Amino acid sequence: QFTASRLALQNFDMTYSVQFGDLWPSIRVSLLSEQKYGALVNNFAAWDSVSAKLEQLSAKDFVSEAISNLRCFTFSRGDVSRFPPARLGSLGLMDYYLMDAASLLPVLALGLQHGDTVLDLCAAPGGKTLALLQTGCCRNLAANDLSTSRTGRLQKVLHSYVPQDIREGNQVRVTSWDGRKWGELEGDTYDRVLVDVPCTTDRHSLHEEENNIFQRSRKKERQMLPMLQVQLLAAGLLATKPGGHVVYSTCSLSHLQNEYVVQGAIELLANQYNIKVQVEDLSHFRKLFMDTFCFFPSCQVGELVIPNLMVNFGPMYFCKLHRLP
Amino acid sequence: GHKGERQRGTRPRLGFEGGQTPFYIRIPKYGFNEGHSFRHQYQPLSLRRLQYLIDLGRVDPTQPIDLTQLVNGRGVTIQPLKRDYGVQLVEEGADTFQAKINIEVQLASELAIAAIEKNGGVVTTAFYDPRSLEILCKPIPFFLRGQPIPKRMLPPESLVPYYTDAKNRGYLADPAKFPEARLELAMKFGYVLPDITKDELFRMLSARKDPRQIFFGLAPGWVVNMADKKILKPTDENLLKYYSS
Amino acid sequence: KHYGIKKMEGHYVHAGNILGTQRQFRWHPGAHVGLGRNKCLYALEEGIVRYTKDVYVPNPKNTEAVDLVTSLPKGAVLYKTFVHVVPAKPEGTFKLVDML
RNA sequence: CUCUUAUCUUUAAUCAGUGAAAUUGACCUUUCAGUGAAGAGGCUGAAAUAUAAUAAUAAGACGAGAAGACCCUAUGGAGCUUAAAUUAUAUAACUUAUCUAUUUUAUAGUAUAAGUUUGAAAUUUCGGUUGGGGUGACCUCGGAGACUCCGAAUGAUUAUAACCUAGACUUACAAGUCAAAGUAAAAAUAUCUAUUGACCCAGAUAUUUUGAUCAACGGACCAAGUUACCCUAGGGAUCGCAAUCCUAUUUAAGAGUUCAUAUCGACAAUAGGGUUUAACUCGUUGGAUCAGGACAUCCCAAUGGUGUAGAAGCUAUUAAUGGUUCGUUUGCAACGAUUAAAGUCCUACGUGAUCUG
RNA sequence: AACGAGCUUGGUGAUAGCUGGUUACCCAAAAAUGAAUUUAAGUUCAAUUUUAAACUUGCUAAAAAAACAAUCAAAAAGUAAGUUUAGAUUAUAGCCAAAAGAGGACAGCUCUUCUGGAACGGAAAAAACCUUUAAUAGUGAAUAAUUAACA
RNA sequence: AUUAAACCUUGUACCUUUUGCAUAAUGAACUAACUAGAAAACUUCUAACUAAAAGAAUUACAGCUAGAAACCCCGAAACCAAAC
Ligand SMILES: [Mg+2]
Ligand SMILES: [Mg+2]
Ligand SMILES: [Mg+2]
Ligand SMILES: [Mg+2]
Ligand SMILES: [Mg+2]
Ligand SMILES: [Mg+2]
Ligand SMILES: [Mg+2]
Ligand SMILES: [Mg+2]
Ligand SMILES: [Mg+2]
Ligand SMILES: [Mg+2]
Ligand SMILES: [Mg+2]
Ligand SMILES: [Mg+2]
Ligand SMILES: [Mg+2]
Ligand SMILES: [Mg+2]
Ligand SMILES: [Mg+2]
Ligand SMILES: [Mg+2]
Ligand SMILES: [Mg+2]
Ligand SMILES: [Mg+2]
Ligand SMILES: [Mg+2]
Ligand SMILES: [Mg+2]
Ligand SMILES: [Mg+2]
Ligand SMILES: [Mg+2]
Ligand SMILES: [Mg+2]
Ligand SMILES: [Mg+2]
Ligand SMILES: [Mg+2]
Ligand SMILES: [Mg+2]
Ligand SMILES: [Mg+2]
Repeated sequence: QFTASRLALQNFDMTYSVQFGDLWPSIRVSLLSEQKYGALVNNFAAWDSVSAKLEQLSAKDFVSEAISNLRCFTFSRGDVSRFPPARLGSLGLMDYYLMDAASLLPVLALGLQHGDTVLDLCAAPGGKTLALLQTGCCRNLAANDLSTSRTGRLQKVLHSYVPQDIREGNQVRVTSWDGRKWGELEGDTYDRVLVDVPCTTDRHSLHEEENNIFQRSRKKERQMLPMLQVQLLAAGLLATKPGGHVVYSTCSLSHLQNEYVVQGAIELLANQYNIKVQVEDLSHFRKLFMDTFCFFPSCQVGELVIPNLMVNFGPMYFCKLHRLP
Repeated sequence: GHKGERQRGTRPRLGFEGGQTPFYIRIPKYGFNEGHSFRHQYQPLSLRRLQYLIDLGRVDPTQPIDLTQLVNGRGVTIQPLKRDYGVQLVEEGADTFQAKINIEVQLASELAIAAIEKNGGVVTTAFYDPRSLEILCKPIPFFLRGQPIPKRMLPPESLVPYYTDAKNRGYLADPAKFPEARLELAMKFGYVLPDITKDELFRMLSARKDPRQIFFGLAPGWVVNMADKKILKPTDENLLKYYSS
Repeated sequence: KHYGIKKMEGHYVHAGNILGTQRQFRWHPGAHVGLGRNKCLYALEEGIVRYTKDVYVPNPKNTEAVDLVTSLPKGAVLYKTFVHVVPAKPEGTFKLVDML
């Protein structure tokens, strides 16, 4: 009787509303309202062209204000304007990629540095890959995703934006294997690892009936999500090199899926494998991004981007962990 | 057999393959047979049959030949009701053909003409419309009906070029151009044109019916009385105008 | 689908007869045996099919084949299975068309 | 009712008259064990055995009758319900016309027609696979594994890939594959991975082409529920691993132990019972009457041993002889009073042509 | 005098993939596998079978050698069938034993593959196991399985 | 079989039906009468004439004409029309 969207809304009302309380009203409507898209430049030949064109549209790069290697132009605060559809460049590469501004914070937070080897577990065509590739001036990379069709388009995206010569280099490696199994394959191999675990995708779940985690048949998967998230996060912790930095990203607002998972994983690594993780604070990063992003400090760990009516770029929960040994 | 549909006497129709799209209905419609009922049929005549008929005395070569005398000698069988428009001469048997005869056939061929001409004969092509052909193949009954003889309509637009062409020996073709066309064919097949005029039976060979005549010796509009053995010709000026046309 | 050796040894093979169909290069083409785009093997001349194993030397241009061949040790020599069709007819004979 | 009896009428039985019905393959119509489809008067192995009537009993003849019950099937129906499909001069309405009045365009109406809007109704329909039901689902193609998993109704790259024609693969049919030669453009194969949809019929053009989650994927141009008010035609029946946790016996690493004074027990091994570990409700029978048999004995009887002094017992064997209660709450589970004991089971609830809930 | 929608006549010999039935002798040959289907109580095609005709190699076997106990098969030999053409159906649910896989690299159970059978004789029972080339008259005969075991 | 009607020996009614099995399940008290395969496109067989055959219109690269040779019975719930 109830559609998956109805059930998804029901869960948030009984659980999410309690967690946020008086903040829930604005967040609830925000999710129902249309999301805000931020255009990401492809650099390359169109590097200058898009920047000049985006200035004409009045969009301003929030990253540029933060500084005052990724620049993503966004509309002004409270602006509802829609970015024009992406178009191909003169060289044959798409000028810009439309994406959620919050989705780029995990990449900017991971502290990408030159001469690094990066793994992207369960990356999928989430856009972080393309953004990360543009940051990967001198950085070998690696992509992984459980499904194939989901991964199939991911390559198409790389073809459209990434030049063939860069992709030809081993730097760009695409694979489709289980993340938990991947941990054993290459232990202590990648300095920086970005892990985007499959989440309830609250915004997508409400809007989209197709492949909605809240469908009754998929009940088994939804309950087991926290366990799967821990294992995938643990696999990344195994794979990261000594002294490496890892970022764990979750779309959902759930307290269970966001804070307990990361802290529980740290405990599991400390006990079974006798490893230590150093917590990192991004409060300074929040202060710079207050204008273009709004956060709530209740979370003990992580920096969740609450979707707001003025700034509807949520939801993104990203926490950065550094491997101590 | 046992108890079942086929045994109850009530099995489905032919072409029913159980419920899947039948074979005969699932093939694209194509125009193989389109317009079949209006296509023109010519019952072909070969030169072997012509010579064979002349040999056994079932055709009189001395007299002019026409569709009536082919049917009378059972040389050919014609069905006007089945779109037959006449007899087409065919090249089969040209080598064995050594007979001089004035044959009228609705369609002719290049090589068939050579056999007739080389031996010193006249070949002409004339169009008979569906009404004219029926009377030509079967004259006697028409005379029994009591109706007057009809005019023979000219060929329709499609056939006009053929029957007005000199090389095809069309009845409506220009008489002046025949000599040249015959000579060119004579050179092509390596024989010398015979002089028909010098031949004793020039009048018979040269005989050609009027384009509006079904029978050589009978004009349109006449009536034949077999019982009294007389021919009746209308004296009315109005009817004569119509028939003369 | 139904991939197999259609023509066994000792079988007469006409010009266009397809010797066999393979999903992968299990049998490599031999003398007078063309190779189709779908990798099926078809004869080119009338003959008797005979299967032999011969040293496989790849074309220089393709990188993957050359690299693998180099990787082999000096002593080792690789082999592959080939399908051959020995011609069984004379291409032509001489006859006296005319005496002039 | 404990607990049944007595008399009378009816019926019955006998003599006289009259004279039905269901039913009936044929019958010269037995018992037991075996076999068999919960099945044997007739088959197999024993046994029993003069022939017929009259009156009784109801165990069997899967006893005879009924339009009764139950699960399933039919491109079988019919009633009802509409959020089913297709229509819908029932009604109502309005619009333009026709048309008659009128005023210079105008507002009136309308023996009609063409539309638009409601729908009183009419017509027709109830896909398939899931051990029944609601919910999930799945239905075609191909890849991998030996039924478990992955994908698709292809996209990118493509300095663009002709025509014609030997022989073959595959295959119910239809569809789908490879290709020499010849010939022609140009200076031979598009590139992987893999990818489907017939006929009809509508579209397009200056002679070449395009039309499907027709995905129920060999495809009806377009049709849902419901029946316990139902009906007809029939068919039916009437074991695996793991992961911990408990336990039982054998282990005992240990400690132990202290004048009718002690062991317990790590860790194992083995038997059981759960749990995590893999989609979302359930399937004849009491009682009354009469009982037949089994013994795995409840009581009576005959005995062994005893941690059997006497008295109560407990354990065991032999024995199927007769016996094995009355009620209250009432759906069978308790209870109260007794008894030498208030046995456990089989006999299609043992037994409804004996009766009843 | 049986109303979820009266009764009588007519349409009407309604229709029924369903149930039942379908009347002389004799001789002969003779099978429930694949595909599609509002299909699984049906039909159509393939395969099988059959009557006739045409003319020529067929079955068992088939060394070496391949592709790996089979798929293929040459000289032979034992032997008489095989191919092509024309016509035509019914059939499309098996039953049981014995072998071998494959489902949980198990037994079983459900399937799949190969083999065999359908007594009047035998095995307490007895269509399926074992002995048995057709069917005919005789007051002939030799025999098979078996008629339990003596450990 | 027999000297002998019965005793002795041998023998699981019929049809339909299920798998090619019934001690099943249907149908039959018995007698008489009645009570269910029908068509010639293609094929085969037999003749007449024969590049022609046919008693008008048809077919023909040995055909054409004529003959003989073939495809059941009973039974619903219903539906519509018009009377009563
Ligand atoms: Mg269909
Ligand atoms: Mg003719
Ligand atoms: Mg009496
Ligand atoms: Mg009496
Ligand atoms: Mg008696
Ligand atoms: Mg007796
Ligand atoms: Mg008895
Ligand atoms: Mg018995
Ligand atoms: Mg007996
Ligand atoms: Mg009785
Ligand atoms: Mg109907
Ligand atoms: Mg085909
Ligand atoms: Mg070529
Ligand atoms: Mg269907
Ligand atoms: Mg289908
Ligand atoms: Mg198919
Ligand atoms: Mg009720
Ligand atoms: Mg009621
Ligand atoms: Mg008793
Ligand atoms: Mg005892
Ligand atoms: Mg009582
Ligand atoms: Mg009884
Ligand atoms: Mg079979
Ligand atoms: Mg069906
Ligand atoms: Mg059927
Ligand atoms: Mg009866
Ligand atoms: Mg009938």
